[PDB]
Amino acid sequence: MEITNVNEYEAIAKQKLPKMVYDFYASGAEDQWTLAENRNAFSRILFRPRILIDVTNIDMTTTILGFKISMPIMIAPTAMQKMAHPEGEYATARAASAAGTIMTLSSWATSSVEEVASTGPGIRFFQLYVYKDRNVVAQLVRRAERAGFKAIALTVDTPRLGRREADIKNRFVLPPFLTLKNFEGIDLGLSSYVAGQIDRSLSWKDVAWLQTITSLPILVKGVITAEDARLAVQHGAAGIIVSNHGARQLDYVPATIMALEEVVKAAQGRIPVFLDGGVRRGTDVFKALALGAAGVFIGRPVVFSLAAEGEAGVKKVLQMMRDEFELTMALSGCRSLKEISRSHIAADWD
Amino acid sequence: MEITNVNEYEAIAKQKLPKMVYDFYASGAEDQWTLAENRNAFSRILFRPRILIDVTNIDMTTTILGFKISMPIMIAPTAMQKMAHPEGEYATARAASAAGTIMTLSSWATSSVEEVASTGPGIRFFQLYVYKDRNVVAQLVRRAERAGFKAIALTVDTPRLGRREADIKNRFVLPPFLTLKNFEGIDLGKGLSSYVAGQIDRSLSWKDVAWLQTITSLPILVKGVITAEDARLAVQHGAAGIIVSNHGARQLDYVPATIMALEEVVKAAQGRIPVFLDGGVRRGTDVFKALALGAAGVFIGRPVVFSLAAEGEAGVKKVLQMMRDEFELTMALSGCRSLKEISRSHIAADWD
Ligand SMILES: Cc1cc2nc3c(=O)[nH]c(=O)nc-3n(C[C@H](O)[C@H](O)[C@H](O)COP(=O)(O)O)c2cc1C
Repeated sequence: MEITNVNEYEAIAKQKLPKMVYDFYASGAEDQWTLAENRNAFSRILFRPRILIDVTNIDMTTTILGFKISMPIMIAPTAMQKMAHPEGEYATARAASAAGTIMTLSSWATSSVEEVASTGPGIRFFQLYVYKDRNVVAQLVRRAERAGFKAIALTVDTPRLGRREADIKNRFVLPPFLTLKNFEGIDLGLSSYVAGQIDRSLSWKDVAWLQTITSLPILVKGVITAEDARLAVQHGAAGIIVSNHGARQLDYVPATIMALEEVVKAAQGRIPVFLDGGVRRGTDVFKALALGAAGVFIGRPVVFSLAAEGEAGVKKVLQMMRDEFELTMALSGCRSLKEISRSHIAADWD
Repeated sequence: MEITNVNEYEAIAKQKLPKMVYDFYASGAEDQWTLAENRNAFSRILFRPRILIDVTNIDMTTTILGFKISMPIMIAPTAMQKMAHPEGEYATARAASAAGTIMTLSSWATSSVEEVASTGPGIRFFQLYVYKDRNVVAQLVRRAERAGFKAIALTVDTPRLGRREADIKNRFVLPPFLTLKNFEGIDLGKGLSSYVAGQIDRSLSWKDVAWLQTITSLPILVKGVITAEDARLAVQHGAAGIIVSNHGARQLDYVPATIMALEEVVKAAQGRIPVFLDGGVRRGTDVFKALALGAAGVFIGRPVVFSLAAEGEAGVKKVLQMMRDEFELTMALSGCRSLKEISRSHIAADWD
């Protein structure tokens, strides 16, 4: 018994919630292509432990944009799960302290910006989108603040949505007793309005154009090819993370991996590098974490455990990686990310 | 050698600011009749001491909306006060914070809600300013999220805004460099200074008042009342706290003085919710009165700006200790040990 295997939640799930509905969380838009390698490329790349490492003091817990987090296994902009909950989403809140790190969510993530965090003194990372005008966007500046909802990040990839006809192929709408609780009281109603943001304003013309607008940081997400990404660096925001909707948006997109050093090279340091690929067993997250990482990005993973174990639920998960990967860390020795290296990780591709 | 008069400032900080600045802060609607009827108004309420009592200790200490604002005087949301010392809004939050009260800022702010809050730990409110299309509002309202602006001073008296002469002769040049970083620049999607002078909804109603509620909690106040027809109306429509006002006598003139118009506004909504009048108030002598009429706590405007503009974070920091250190004479000499023992039982007022 007990919770050991990460995808132990995967069976249970089948018989824990509605399909139509869950079809919003984990679901790969397009050809099931990118969710495969996402659980298979680091499952591909190996590591050869460094030998006889004396240990006393270890850095699992680390200084990032200030703070020394135990496990920076930060999330990623989430979405639509109140029909996957009783007492709330202050779970992933009370978690970013228990299983402390970067809490990141979305506006579809139907929680009240102030309410979820009703458990603690930490910072926060908002889900953006270049919403179909600026009465829709721009105003994100007007929310996710320093002394509050800390850092920003403009989604430099999406201006339409990945069509995975799971829920799409049936009768879905949404829980009556809900809306997009974040966007709610708007220039609405809160039925269709919010979707009408889909427009291809794919330019930096409205990116650095915004830095003179916000005082808040901007980990502009979605940067899977330094080949316009050098430009996502030549022009841009901050901590620029490669991200393919979490193994989708266009299932056939390569896993967020390959762009790892291909962008950490066409950007390096500067305004940071990251990757959004699925990393369930507390090793997988480690892989990319060496070859091109700073925190430990997620979102939906906690979505089984966000869906079936409450506040705690998600907390343990990050531990499923903080315990897990620290095992790794101290196992093959290394006690900080600087001593962490490439030729120790037995990567197939170099 | 040190000089004390809580407005001896007005005139010094008058010579410190460019015409436009002083007049932007020192105006009133057209004839400005109610400007002096904002001060010579409290003079029509005669005191009424009680004597031979224990005054070793007193008590300014409050709790407005479940908030102990250190002392009963608060700050009212003045527009760009960064023009009047490039810091303003920013150093007012820190000033009040050290002063333990509220630092209330408007949407017409120089420093944004992102920007000011870096000042750190302390109680503060933010004035809502509903606009034509409510997508930008909706997001501003939820900006002061679990950052903490506690309430929202929704300003019900500013659809078409008051005709303060001055401005439109010495045509108010919104200082090229300097910006209203609270929106700073929005647009739908196809500007600053006149974006803000490019947005608002002249049809704000108790139906919009409805909507605002499903987009938040943050105790929605009623800013801009001087009658009891919109007072009982104010409890009729779910809320707490009122911000009875004239708008620094900036929206409409010849409309009663906050103090004078007060009795009917408090007396109307009884025990439902507490009222706070932000206007006229420049001494604890006269501050006392408001609290006597039934307005549990009061905000402050102009007096707070002719201080930053005058002398930095020390400016307002006397505007508050001079103010606070003036309610400990008033409460003392009238026989009171704290707010509990005040009330208009304890006085006399001209009209009556
Ligand atoms: C420069 C200036 C701009 C103002 N703009 C606003 C505003 O944006 N909205 C609002 O409700 N109050 C505004 N106020 C008025 C106050 O919030 C407050 O009612 C007033 O200044 C208190 O009057 P007193 O100055 O005699 O204390 C303005 C006042 C001044 C001095």
